[PDB]
Amino acid sequence: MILSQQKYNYLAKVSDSNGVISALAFDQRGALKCLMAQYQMKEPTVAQMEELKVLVSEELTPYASSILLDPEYGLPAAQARDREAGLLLAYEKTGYDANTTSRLPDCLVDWSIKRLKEAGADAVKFLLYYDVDGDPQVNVQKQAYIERIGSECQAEDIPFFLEILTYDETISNNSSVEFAKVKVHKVNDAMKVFSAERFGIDVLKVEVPVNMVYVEGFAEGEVVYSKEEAAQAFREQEASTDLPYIYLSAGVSAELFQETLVFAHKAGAKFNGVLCGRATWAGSVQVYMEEGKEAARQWLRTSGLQNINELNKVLKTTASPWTEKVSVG
Amino acid sequence: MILSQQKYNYLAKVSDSNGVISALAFDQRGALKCLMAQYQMKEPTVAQMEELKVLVSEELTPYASSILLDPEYGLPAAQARDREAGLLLAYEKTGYDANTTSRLPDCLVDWSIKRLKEAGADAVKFLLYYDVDGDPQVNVQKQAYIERIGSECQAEDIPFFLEILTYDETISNNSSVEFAKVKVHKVNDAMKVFSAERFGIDVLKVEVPVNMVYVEGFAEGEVVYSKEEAAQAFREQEASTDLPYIYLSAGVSAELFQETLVFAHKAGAKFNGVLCGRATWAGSVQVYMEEGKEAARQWLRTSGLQNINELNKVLKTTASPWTEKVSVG
Ligand SMILES: [K+]
Ligand SMILES: [K+]
Ligand SMILES: [K+]
Ligand SMILES: [K+]
Repeated sequence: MILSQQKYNYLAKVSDSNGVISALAFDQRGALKCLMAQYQMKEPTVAQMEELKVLVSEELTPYASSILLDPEYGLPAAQARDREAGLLLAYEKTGYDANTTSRLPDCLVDWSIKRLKEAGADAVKFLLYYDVDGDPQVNVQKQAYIERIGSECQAEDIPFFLEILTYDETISNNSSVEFAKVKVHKVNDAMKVFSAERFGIDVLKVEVPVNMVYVEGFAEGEVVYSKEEAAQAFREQEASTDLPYIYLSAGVSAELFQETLVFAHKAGAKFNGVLCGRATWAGSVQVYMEEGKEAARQWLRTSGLQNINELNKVLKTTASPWTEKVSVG
Repeated sequence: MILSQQKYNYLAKVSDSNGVISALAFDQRGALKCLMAQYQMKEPTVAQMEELKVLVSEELTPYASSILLDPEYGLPAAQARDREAGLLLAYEKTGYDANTTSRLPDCLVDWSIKRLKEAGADAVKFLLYYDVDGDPQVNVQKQAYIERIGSECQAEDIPFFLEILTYDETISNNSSVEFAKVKVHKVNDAMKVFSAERFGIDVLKVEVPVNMVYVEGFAEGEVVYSKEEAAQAFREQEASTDLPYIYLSAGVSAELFQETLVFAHKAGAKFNGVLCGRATWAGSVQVYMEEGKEAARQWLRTSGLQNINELNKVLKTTASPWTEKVSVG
């Protein structure tokens, strides 16, 4: 696995001194709007959305290797980040049509990789929804789309992070037991597909392959995987790609995310860090809305800081440096 | 308690043949937008919001005495209602500033009572947030505002429904045990305040005075009220006003709402019906978004119909006619 010198340097900028991606995610758009609105039964303003991102960026990027932000609301937050923190910018439009099964990808209309680099990104993230068992023609379209982005990133010589969120065309709720029973296949086989050279991907941002709340020991109810089956799922994930890959939190609790990382490492996964969002900053939303900006700053300086510092200490003992998977050429 | 002939006739139009208000609530605006958005991680369109209201109105108003709708998205739904169903229209802007404690009221800027009557309302609903223990000057402002609306409704000779949602300036979460411990006081004393002639109110739309999930027998955890204390709370509510009053569902389950009505009646409350929303139609949102319009129609014709028919059968044995509290003069 061979990176250009420039892509290597950009990847170093979004990583810590140990060659692990210990990154903070806050590119949420519509999702954040709804999280805020619940506290007042009316929509937040643009100013409120931009300001909360600034606060999270200011207060927590001294403790992260980089931050992921959206162009729509996150550009002030990007400017406010710690000098040693790198920047990722999201390139996809959010979401999908709930009434079709295809969940096709679409880039933000005002952007190109070139423009995202010009705006200060060290790396570009694109989220793709993918069902490996879905309509083959849909998946041809998806593969073609990713090839285009991979080619843009090759030309602009900037790292391409592909985020894969799995789904099943036939299952509505990804939190269900029914989905838990197919998730390992969905996650690991999608990674296999997108490991092909033709997609130009530098880092995969992926789900852990199991739903941990259904793993023996973690399960309060039905158990879908034994501890050993879950461990096998992590080994199979590691075997599904030679690219660097990192985990998203999926908004699980800080404690569960920490436990998942420990479990992953014990099983044999050599994951290369995380792009961790809600698990770190979730509690700031209510404080910001109800108590205001300085109160939210104080939450970030206490509870947020505790969350991210605990994450960093887990990462030191669980994550593997990406420099061991990749070299310059 | 004395109503004008015209107000009496309008109230009859929004009631069933037994003189009970068996009304369907669907004036939700921002709240509905977020309920829909969760199914696709992007906002619904205006067309989608208007269409779901039409479907709910078309399919369920044959089984309700009236429907409550908002002017913003609900006017097509109002036109689509069953010929025997009356119409209520909401007059307030939704929500409040989460960062202040005053939650002051504000009418929709394009509307007046006259215009709402012209648009086809048989009655007008206004939602006020009220903390009886809050800042006395805030509560003067609130009382003055309600007096204005009461006066408009007197002039236009149309029934005024005041919805009171209680809160505590010092408690953020109304679902908490801490709020459950003050709710009876908040609800019943607010009703006492707004029973004064000067407010011109014809019907109060109010919360049940307890949080039932903390009542002995219903409680899965901590118990805040014994069954007898809860029964006393309902008697105290009935004693807090001579106006007709009806219960909102607050989005509890259909089963819990049914049980609450039975409990209320057994305790001695002579509540005069309900304006019931989410408890009836909640499940239609996911079906509409994921499976489409005709699928949502089929949900309404099956599960929705079962919900509302079960509500009507409970109402027949639990609700008291308002005609026993009020006569023409
Ligand atoms: K860095
Ligand atoms: K490998
Ligand atoms: K009627
Ligand atoms: K009374």
